[PDB]
Amino acid sequence: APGASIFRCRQCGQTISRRDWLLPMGGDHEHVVFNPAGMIFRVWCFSLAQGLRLIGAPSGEFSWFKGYDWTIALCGQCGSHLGWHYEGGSQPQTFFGLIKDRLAEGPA
Ligand SMILES: O=C1CC[C@H](N2C(=O)c3ccccc3C2=O)C(=O)N1
Ligand SMILES: [Zn+2]
Repeated sequence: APGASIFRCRQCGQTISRRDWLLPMGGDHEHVVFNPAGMIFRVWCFSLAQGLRLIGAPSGEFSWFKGYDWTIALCGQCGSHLGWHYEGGSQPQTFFGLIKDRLAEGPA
């Protein structure tokens, strides 16, 4: 009965990811970043996620992760901005960067 195994959308409960899918990009699954508007995000990298809607076409503008282009990732149920999908890079080609405090962790 593990209580710390799946991540859901904090706003609505949509299933998003799993602790097992955390990905240590450059040696750490956690990355702290800012956007051009100065908003700070504590980003958890995941190899895999579900339940999202990836919006529009990829962009390399202001990418936090060298060699990757991003798309906004919304909660596919409620529209909450949960993070970004990264693509176009190498080892891995793709991953998800999700905002830790916009997820809730709990049992499967
Ligand atoms: O890797 C990324 C993901 C997108 C992120 N980003 C934002 O969070 C944002 C908000 C408003 C205008 C432009 C941006 C932007 O590039 C950013 O700064 N880097
Ligand atoms: Zn949601």
